[PDB]
Amino acid sequence: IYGMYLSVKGYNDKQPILLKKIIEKMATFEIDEKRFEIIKEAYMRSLNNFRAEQPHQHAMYYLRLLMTEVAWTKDELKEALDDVTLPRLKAFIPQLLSRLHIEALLHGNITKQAALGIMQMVEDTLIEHAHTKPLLPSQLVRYREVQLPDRGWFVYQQRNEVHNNSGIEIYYQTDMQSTSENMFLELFAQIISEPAFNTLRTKEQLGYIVFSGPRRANGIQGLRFIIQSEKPPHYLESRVEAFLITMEKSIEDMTEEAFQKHIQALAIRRLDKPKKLSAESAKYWGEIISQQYNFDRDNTEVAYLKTLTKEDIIKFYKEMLAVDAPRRHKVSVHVLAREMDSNLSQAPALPQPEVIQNMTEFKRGLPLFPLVKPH
Amino acid sequence: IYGMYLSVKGYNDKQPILLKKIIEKMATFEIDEKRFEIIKEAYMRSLNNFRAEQPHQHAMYYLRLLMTEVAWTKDELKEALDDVTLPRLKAFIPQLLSRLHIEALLHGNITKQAALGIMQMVEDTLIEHAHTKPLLPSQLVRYREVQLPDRGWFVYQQRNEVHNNSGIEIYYQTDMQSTSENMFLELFAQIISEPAFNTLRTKEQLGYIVFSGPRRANGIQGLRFIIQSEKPPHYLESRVEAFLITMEKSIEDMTEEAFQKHIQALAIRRLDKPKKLSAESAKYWGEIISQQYNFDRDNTEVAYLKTLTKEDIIKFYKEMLAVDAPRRHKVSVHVLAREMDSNLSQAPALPQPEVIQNMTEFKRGLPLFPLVKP
Repeated sequence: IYGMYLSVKGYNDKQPILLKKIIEKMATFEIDEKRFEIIKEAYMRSLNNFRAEQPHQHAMYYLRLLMTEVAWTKDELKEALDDVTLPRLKAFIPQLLSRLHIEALLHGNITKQAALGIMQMVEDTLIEHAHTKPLLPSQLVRYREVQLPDRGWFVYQQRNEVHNNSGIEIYYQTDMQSTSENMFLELFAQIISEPAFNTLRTKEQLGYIVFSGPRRANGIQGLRFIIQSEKPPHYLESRVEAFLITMEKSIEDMTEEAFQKHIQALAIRRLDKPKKLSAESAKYWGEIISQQYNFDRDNTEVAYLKTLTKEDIIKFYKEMLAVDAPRRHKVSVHVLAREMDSNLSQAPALPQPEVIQNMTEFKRGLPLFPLVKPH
Repeated sequence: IYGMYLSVKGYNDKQPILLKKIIEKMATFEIDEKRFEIIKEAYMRSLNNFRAEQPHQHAMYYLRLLMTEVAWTKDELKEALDDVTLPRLKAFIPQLLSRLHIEALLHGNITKQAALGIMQMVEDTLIEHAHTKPLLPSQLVRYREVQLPDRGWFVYQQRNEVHNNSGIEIYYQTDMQSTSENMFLELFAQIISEPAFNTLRTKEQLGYIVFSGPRRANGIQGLRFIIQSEKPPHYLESRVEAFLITMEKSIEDMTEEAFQKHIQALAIRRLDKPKKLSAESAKYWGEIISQQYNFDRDNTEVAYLKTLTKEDIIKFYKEMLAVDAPRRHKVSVHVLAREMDSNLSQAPALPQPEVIQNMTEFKRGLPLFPLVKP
């Protein structure tokens, strides 16, 4: 959504050669017509084939659409696809390349001089063949995430046309990333991690797919649940809310040490060393594309984690997650089975949800979060 | 910032003929090179000539940059101006016209059939000559306004290189437009309107230009002060703040009848009928471009206005404007004189402001308001 991504990996003996051919071809590309028609046809089919994705992929997709300032739907792209001609693409390519900014991570068995060399080879190739000039600092747009109002609940409902199963995703948006908000949310996810599998899947058989954990996008974060089931969504909702309350009660009732076990387990996971080159590359690249550049984040966050108490999580929960929390921000995506119509612990009363009819109106009527500050 | 604007006014006897020539030429324009070079050069100079504008024009301009999500500076435009060649423009024009949405207000001595006729003439001419197709509903971006944090004060400072006066603008952003917030702000502006001229100019002689009133942009609003002076900005700040306190005290102390006089006066001001065609057109166009479409807003708001009391305004002020207000949102633009360096009633102690070093960082680091619902 920001441009283009290129990654070359492997033995570096011949690596500058491959990279150089790619960039040369990138910047002077001439489209063969038969090939264009064929690949266009393939892309068209892949746009259509979305209706046959899994219910949970759908739920994630719609949540993505809902939460980003600007996001084009598969439908809009498909529709827009027919006005794509050979001339038009040929005209698009030089314009795309006329102004660029490049952010690169070069990591492995290479020297500083060789890195500078490679970088400068890329810059020079782009200048030579596409006449690229710099972009203005202010044109480096990042998109923000829709900021949900205190105490609101929104539902977005859609039908899966292929599968006779449902999917649900439930998102409790918390706030901007920072040391403490991150370890609170992560600790909570850690604590509820195994109880959720054992209750929601093994005992209650809510579905084959049952997932829970942190969601992070556009510098904001929160708690998400993804489930795929034969049972209808409103029931799934009620079971997740009941689970959440059982969980708060369980966190209140638990001893200091079980709590410290959760801390120690989250801690080892977070401080866990990359075991091969490309995993370390992945971590740093993650720090870079999000523009947070927090390369020492694991130690900071773990150090802070060890400081945390039962109290902290209890009040976090009371502020942000409980059904009557002063800052609850809940959005739910319901993907209905083709056919569905529109003992156990006690499910709490939920407010009347607001049903979202139109994404643009929904977005227009809400604030946007800041972007996260670098380091 | 949204595209292009066309207004044709006058006797309607021949108006569709002029209109048809304009749009047909719009959609089939062929650029003469000499003209391009000449006009480009003129534009370059006009971009440069901003440095010689008045200090208060500068202050308004920078506040505009600060408060809008997206805004290109005159400097950035100037820089970007050099990559404009004949080929690039020739290619740009058909592309600009390739996808459009048109919102029109036709108002005057014309029939519905004639309106549909004119609209359809425009559409067909554009289709014929520029191959225009419709824009997608989702591509109708409006820009939002930066939402300032509770209790903050930010200052942005710049120097005017030409004029040996300073200018300041102070903006107290309140919240989104709605009937009550609007009449609170408007009543307050109305009440403080003349005391401010008489105190800050006539008595204290802070400068020739002294202005106050509602600022409305991008569906958001607030209270603004604009001043141009020989006096240094920090002093202007302290004097405006002292004035605001004088005003609160004065509003507390005033009688029921004086209060109703202010109400009645705001009421008359708001209910003033446009006296000629183009003023009514301007009013409707204002209702349309903001996409609020509140055509009967004047009556709703005046009716509601008559209901308000001293108490309400005192607590509004206490909530949004006072120095220790829980929801103060203050931004200031300081334009220093070329030469300038970087009793009276009692000015309150003010906090240390946060100095904006770079507009983009400032914007990136704050939330954005919603757009107003239609």
